[PDB]
Amino acid sequence: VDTCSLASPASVCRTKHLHLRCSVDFTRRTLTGTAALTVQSQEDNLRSLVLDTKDLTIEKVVINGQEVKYALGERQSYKGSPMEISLPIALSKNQEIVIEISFETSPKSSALQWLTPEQTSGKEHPYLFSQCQAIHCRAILPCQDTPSVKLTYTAEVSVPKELVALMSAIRDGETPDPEDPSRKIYKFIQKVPIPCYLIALVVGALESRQIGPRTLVWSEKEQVEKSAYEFSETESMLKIAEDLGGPYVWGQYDLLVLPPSFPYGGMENPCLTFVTPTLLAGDKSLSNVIAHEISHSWTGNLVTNKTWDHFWLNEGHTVYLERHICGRLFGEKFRHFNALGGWGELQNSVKTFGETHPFTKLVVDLTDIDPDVAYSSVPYEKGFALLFYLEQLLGGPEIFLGFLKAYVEKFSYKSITTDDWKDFLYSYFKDKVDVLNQVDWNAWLYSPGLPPIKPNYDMTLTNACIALSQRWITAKEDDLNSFNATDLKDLSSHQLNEFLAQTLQRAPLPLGHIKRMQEVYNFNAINNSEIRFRWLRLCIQSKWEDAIPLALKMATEQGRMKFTRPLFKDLAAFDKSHDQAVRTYQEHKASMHPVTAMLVGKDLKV
Ligand SMILES: NCc1ccc(-c2cccs2)cc1
Ligand SMILES: [Yb+3]
Ligand SMILES: [Zn+2]
Repeated sequence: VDTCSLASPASVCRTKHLHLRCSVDFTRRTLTGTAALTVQSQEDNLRSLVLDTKDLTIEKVVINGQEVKYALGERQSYKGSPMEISLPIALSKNQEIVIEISFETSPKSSALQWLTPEQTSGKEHPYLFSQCQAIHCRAILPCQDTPSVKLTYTAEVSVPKELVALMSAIRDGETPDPEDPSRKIYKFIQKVPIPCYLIALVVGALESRQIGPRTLVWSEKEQVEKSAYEFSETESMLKIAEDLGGPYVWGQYDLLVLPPSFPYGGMENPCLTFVTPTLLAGDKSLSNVIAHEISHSWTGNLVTNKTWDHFWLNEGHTVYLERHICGRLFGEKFRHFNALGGWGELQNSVKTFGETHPFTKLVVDLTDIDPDVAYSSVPYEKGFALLFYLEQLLGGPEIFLGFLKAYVEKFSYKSITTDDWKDFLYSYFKDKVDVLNQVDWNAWLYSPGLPPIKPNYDMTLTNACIALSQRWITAKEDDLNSFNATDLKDLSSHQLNEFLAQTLQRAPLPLGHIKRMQEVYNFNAINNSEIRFRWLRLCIQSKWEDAIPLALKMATEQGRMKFTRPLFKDLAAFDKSHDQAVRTYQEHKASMHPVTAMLVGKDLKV
């Protein structure tokens, strides 16, 4: 059972379909309308059921054309309030009914960010975007807010006529609103059953450009051309992903490039992946994030974690496929380089949390834990590390990719646990059970800290990064002169990034060294967000006051939590910038993403 949801479990009843009919009110910052849930009983004599909600105003509940009794329970912190609905007629097993709920969201909905015109590129129109993963769908509409339940959906969304609505679904047409000629209704259909965390909505001044046979890029006009170029590898990655995972079942693969406050690198919303504009490096260098979102079209969206305790299933397999796509595009040596970088990121997380911390377990227990607080690189990189280790144990990438395809096939349209996965691994590799029995399952799955075994990694592309990092770390003042721009001559942006990641692991460095680095390498000039991020962290941790306004600027001018949280934490930990860090958060907090605002607040202890 799902300890993050207050709703009736799938063993009691199952939502089959949602029909959403709503209107987006920018003046009140509310979504208002009806959620018609088609619900199937899994039980004899079913007379009531419970749905998740969060900061919702319920107007009424209609079944068979009549209003019915319902009750909202006490709020249970981040989980919201359970909504019990009294059914007018007892249902037998497998009977289906339609429950129509009239509702309105709160302006403070944790699923939503409402932006004013000034927070947009165009400066003329406001903008709304949603982010339901993990348990924020309940903050938009009453539902069984659990990925153990999969449903199809259709929607009609009324918005001001000069704006465009898009959803995680196939666009099903647009018309003027019959009830308000200042408005348009956009329609949508998602024919593939999905967990509700994949329900997504954006409303804004969006334009589009085609970039492949099944891909449009959407953004405000100011970002269209840059995005089109940045993400032009999309079709090639789709074709590789299809070869590894099987048929792409979703119809279109569109991309939406959000305003800078989008809290993640990407969100695998079906038909319409959302991405941060921090990917717009100008050279396609951050395209692994596209490869990752693409991969989710199989691992996560087809095969889904049953509860959030098993999130590593989603993320581990996705990073595994992601790195295969990039290895196919750029070479096996590059896949190894990225894999080893991933291990470094895992070292960082474990170090940050502490090696005995419960969140460093692969499988976690989220009872009384807000998933947003628990979120880290761990399920991503410990999950990937397990798969990469198993790959090497079981005969290599070709063999293990056979397993991954059979795994996707086996569990498509289903929600599964770690035991489901492990059971199938044993079934698939039944001629290799002796080898599988060598794995320390208890440690890998259930123990905190770094994995019991580290995989083997080709070092070719990593060597120069480590070598240069070591030069700087071991350098004394009289060695600083020997550093020069030519040190970077043969390094890719990826290698520059890894050089910085290596050095950041030993931070602080002497202030004079960092000053010299800027002198000879001019890292302040680099706009690649991954590079600039690590460089600013290195500067602040090394107590360079000059970097304070740069770090403050990056932390606030975009809101990708990966960057904003550690930049804020670094700034707070530096005595010279502490007060300004706190003041800056205080001033920006009301106009930040609500989840980001909450977490930075916790991070800063304000
Ligand atoms: N992106 C929302 C989010 C999704 C998953 C999780 C976790 C599941 C298990 C450990 S963290 C946390 C936050
Ligand atoms: Yb010396
Ligand atoms: Zn992911």
